[PDB]
Amino acid sequence: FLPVMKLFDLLYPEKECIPVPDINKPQSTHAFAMTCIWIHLNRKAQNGDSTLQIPIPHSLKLHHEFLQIALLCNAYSTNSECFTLPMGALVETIYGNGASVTPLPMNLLDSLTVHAKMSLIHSIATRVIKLAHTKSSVALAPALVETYSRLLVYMEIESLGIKGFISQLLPTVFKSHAWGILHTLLEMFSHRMHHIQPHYRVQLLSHLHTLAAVAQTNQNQLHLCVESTALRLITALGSSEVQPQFTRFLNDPKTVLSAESEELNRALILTLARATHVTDFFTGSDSIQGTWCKDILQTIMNFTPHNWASHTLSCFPAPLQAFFKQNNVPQESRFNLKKNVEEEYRKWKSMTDENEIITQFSVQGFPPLFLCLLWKMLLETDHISQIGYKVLERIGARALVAHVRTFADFLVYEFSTSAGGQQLNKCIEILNDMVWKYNIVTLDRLILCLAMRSHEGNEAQVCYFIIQLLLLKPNDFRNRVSDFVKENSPEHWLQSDWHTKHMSYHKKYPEKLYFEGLAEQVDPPVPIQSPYLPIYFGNVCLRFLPVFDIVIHRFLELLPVSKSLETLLDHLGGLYKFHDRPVTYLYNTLHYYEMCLRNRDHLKRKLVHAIIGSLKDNRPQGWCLSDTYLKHAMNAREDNPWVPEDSYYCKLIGRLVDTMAGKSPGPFPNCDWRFNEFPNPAAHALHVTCVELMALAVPGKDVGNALLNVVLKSQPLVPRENITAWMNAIGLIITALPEPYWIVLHDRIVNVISSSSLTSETEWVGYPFRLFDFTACHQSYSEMSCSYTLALAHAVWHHSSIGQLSLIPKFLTEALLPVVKTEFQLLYVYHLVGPFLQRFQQERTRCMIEIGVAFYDMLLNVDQCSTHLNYMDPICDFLYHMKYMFTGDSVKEQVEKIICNLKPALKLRLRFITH
Amino acid sequence: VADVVFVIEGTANLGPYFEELRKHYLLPAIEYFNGGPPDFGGDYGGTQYSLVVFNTVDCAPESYVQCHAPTSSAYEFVTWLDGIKFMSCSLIAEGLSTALQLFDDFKKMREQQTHRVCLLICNSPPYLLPAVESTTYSGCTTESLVQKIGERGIHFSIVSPRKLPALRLLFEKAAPPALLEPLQQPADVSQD
Repeated sequence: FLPVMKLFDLLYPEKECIPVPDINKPQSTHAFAMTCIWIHLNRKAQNGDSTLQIPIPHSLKLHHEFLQIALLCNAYSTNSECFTLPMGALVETIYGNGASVTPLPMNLLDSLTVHAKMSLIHSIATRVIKLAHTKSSVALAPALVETYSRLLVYMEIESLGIKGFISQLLPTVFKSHAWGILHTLLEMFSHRMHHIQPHYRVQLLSHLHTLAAVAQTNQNQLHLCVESTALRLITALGSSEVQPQFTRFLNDPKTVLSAESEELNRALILTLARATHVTDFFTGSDSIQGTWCKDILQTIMNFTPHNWASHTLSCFPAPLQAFFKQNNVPQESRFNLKKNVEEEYRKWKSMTDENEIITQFSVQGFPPLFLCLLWKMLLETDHISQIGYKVLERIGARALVAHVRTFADFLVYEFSTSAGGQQLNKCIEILNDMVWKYNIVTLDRLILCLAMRSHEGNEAQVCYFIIQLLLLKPNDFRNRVSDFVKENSPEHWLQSDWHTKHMSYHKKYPEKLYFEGLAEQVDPPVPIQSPYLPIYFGNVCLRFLPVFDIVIHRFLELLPVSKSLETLLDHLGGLYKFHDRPVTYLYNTLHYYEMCLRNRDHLKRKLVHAIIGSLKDNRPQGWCLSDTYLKHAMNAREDNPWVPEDSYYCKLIGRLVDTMAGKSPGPFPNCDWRFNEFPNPAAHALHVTCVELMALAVPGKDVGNALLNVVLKSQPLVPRENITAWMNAIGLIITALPEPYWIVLHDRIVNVISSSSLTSETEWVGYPFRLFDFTACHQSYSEMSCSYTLALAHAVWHHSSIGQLSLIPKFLTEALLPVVKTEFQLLYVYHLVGPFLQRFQQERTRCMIEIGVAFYDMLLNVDQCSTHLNYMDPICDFLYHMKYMFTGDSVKEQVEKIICNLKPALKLRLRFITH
Repeated sequence: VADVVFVIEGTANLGPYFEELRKHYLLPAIEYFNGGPPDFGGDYGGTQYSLVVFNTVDCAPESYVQCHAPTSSAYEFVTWLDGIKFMSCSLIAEGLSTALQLFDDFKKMREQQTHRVCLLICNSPPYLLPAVESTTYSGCTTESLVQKIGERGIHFSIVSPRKLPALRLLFEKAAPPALLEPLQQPADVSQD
C-alpha cells in the first residue's frame, strides 16, 4: 500500500503546504483523509522500524497533530495503541446506576459515524458476552443497543461478524435459556433489520426455529414474540432466492422443521405458494418435479397439515395435497362442541371439590377446555380466583391453539343459531373487552384456525363478520394507533428520541401481557417479566397482512360491506409502516382473478384511493404515478384515467428509462437507499407498475396492446436512437406483471403481423436477412413493423426466461401450426424461438425435442405449399447445428418418421442428419 | 536538517575512484541526514536538497552543465548516483557558479532558513584561468569561494581525495566555520 499511496500523494496531493483548514463541523473526514493516511504510514513505518519512520509530515503539518466532542470525533489515529480516544468519543455503556436504565442515546450514524468500521467491531460484542457470561441478576444494563442495531454498511461488510455473534449467542442460550439478552436483542434486530442477506436470513430462520423448538419455553411463554419475527423472515425473500436456497436447507426438514409451530408452518407454506407463482414455477411441468415440494409436505404431513377443507386451497398449481385432505378431522364429526361443553360443565360442577385436585389432575393440560370457562364465568364477576391461571400460564399457547380451534366452531354455531346475536351480545362484548383486559390470546392465532374449518361456504359469512368486528368494535387500541400516525410515520429514519418515545407509548396505553387483566380476588403483579419493552404494537400490524390475504383471497363474494374493511384498514394505517411489497400480495390473490375481477373491479373502484392513502403514510414524495392518477381522477374516476394511458405509459417507461442512465440522483432513491428494499430502482418500479396496471380490468389484455402501440404509434416523446433501453424497459415491465398481462404477446406476435400479407405476393421486401433481424433500423429507414415486433419479442423472451417461457413449446404446437405458409414465415418463427433454446437446455431440457419436432413440423408445411426454396441451406445448417450442438443423438427416432417427407434437396442436405 | 549539496567534477580523474569515494563518503550523506538507507513523498518545505554535476569544458563541444535536482524527494538523488557522465585542468568554476545561482534562487523563493550546506567534490586540481567569456558570471574560483562563504553564509566544503590538491590551501579563505580541519575517517560530519 505504500507505493500506490506515494504515487497518489505525488499526483493527487500535488501541494507542499496545508492551507484552507476548512473545519467543517458537519462533515470533514472526507477532506482530512490525507492526514489519516499519513499517520497510518507513520504507524506502519514505526511497526517496521525503517524508512525514517515515514519522515516529513510537513506537507500536512497543520493537520499532522491537529488532534490537539460530537463535532470533531475524528477517530482516525485508532490504528494501534490509541483506542482510548475512539472508545471515549462514543458514549459507552453505563455502570453507575441501574425501567429506564441507559439514558443519553447518540446521534444517527449518517452524521459522522459513517467511518468507524475498522475499529468498532467487537467492542459491544465483548461487552455483551462479558455481561452474559458471569450473570445478569440486576436489571439489564444494556439498553442503547439500538446504536448497535443500526449498523448498515458495517453489518454489510462484516456478515461473518454477525455470524460469529450468533454462534456466540448459542453458548448464551446454552448457559441459561438466554432469558434476558436474547429477548432484548433479537426483537429489535428483527424489527430493525430489513435488507439482510437472503441466505443469511434463512440461516437466521433455521437458528430461531431450532432455538424455539428446543428447549421448552414453559416459563418463557412470551417466546411467541420470536414467532412474530419469523413472519417478517418469510415475507421479502420469495422473489428469487427461494429456488437457490431450497437446496441450502435441503437436509433440515428431513429431520426437523415443523416440530410444533404448525401455524407457522402453514404460514410459511402460504409464503412458498406466494413465491412459486412469481414467476410460474410449476406451470411448465407438474409430474416429475412434484417431489421438489413433496419433501415440504413430507414434513408437515407428520403434524396434521392442510386442515383447510379445500376452502382456502385454491392457489396451489400442484393440488397433489388433495391426496391428503381427508385427515383434517373437520369439526370432529360435528360433536366436538358437545364434547367440550360437556367437559366444561363437568369442570364447572366439580370445582367445588377439584380445585385442590386439578393441580394434580392437569394431565395434558386439557388443551381445548379451559377457554370455555369465559361463558360460565363473568356471571359472578370472574370466579377464576387464579385457580387455573397459574396452571394456564405454563403451556398457554400450546393449549390455546386447541382452545381457539374449538372456540371458532363454538362461536360460528352460536352466531348461526342466533342470527344477529341479540342475546349473544353478551359474549360479543366479552370478546370485545377480552383485549381490553389483558388476555393471553394476543389475537395471534385466531384467523388460521378460523379458516381451518369455520370459513366454509355455509359459515364463511360469520367468520368474515368475526374478522371485521372482533377487532374494530373495541376502541381501546384503534384510537391509540390513530394518534400514533404522526410519531413514527413522518419521522422514521431520525432515530434519536426512540427511547423516550417508545417508553411513553408502551407505558401509556399498555402495561404487560403477563399481567392478568382479569379482575379476580387477587392480582399479584410479579414485575419480573420485563426483559425488554421495545414494542408492543408491531406484532398485530405485522400479522395483519396475511389477515388481508385470507379475507380477500377467499371471501370476495361480499362487495358492499367491503367498505367496512376499507374503513378498518383506514383505521389500520400502521399496517403499511414497515414495507411496501404488494407485488406478491397481488399476484397470488390475482392469479385467476384478472379474467373474473368484476366484483374485485368494483371493489377497487373505491379501493384505489384507499390503497393510495394507505401507502401515503410517509413524506418522501417518491411515488408520483399514484399522485398522477389522483390529479387525473378529479371526477368520474371509473372511466377517465384509463383512456390516455399510452402517453401516460410513456412517462411511466420514461421513468424506467431514466432509472439506469438518466437522472439517477432523483426523487426515487432515498430513505434510505438500503431499507426501502433498494438494491436497484427497478425493484421500486416493480410494485408501482403493478399497482398502476391493477387499477382496471381491460388492462392486462390492454398492456401489451398499448405497448405495441407506443412502439409503432411512436409518441413524439419516444426517441428513436436509444430504443434498446426502452426494449429492456418493456421486457422488465412484462416479466414483472402476472400471466394474464403478458399472455397477449403470443397473439401479438403470431396473429397480428406474422400473416399480414406475407404469403406469396407480400412485396419486393422478401429479402429476409437484412431487415427481419433487428438493429437494421439504425437509420430512420429500414424500420419495418415486423422488426420492432421481433425486438419487443426478444426483449420479453430474455426478461421472462424463468417460467413464462415454459408454456412456449405447447404454444407453438397449438397455434403456430396452421399459420406457417411461406418460407420467410419460417425464418421469422426461427428468429422468434431459436436464440433462447439454450435457456431451456440449461434446466428445461425435457421440452427441447418438442421445439425440435415443432421446427420439423414447420418443414412439412414449407414442403407442401411451396414451389422452390431459395434460402433453404440456411435452414439446413441451422437445423444441423440445432441437432449436433444442443440435442445430439436424442430425438433420432421421433424425427426419423417426419423427415422422410422432405423435398429431394432437403434429403440431399440432411442425409447425414438422418444418420 | 536533511540539507546537503553535491558537486562532482573528478570524472576523468576519479572515474574508478568514484566508487570508493561514494562507499566511504557518500553514505553518511544519507545515513546521518536521514533515518537510514532509502520511496517517500516529495514536498517543497525545505527538507529536500540539490545536487549539481559539471564536466570538463575542454572535452565538451557546446554543452556546459546538466544540473537536475530541485527536490529529488531525498531518494531520486540516490537514484542517479551512478548516472554520471565522464570526459588536464577542469575549469570547475563555471560549475560552482551554477550552485551559487541555485542557492541564490533557494534563498530567494524557497525561504520558508534551514541554512542549507554545500559540498564540492573534485579529483583533478581544476582552475578556470580564463575567468572571462562566460554567460552570466565573470568571476574566478576564489571570488566565487569568498562570495559563497563570506558574502553568503552558506556553509562551503570540498571533500578532496587522499591526495593533496590546491583547494586544501584555498580553504583558508572560508570565513564562516566550515570544520574542515579533521578528515572524515570516522562517519562524515555535517560540516566538512
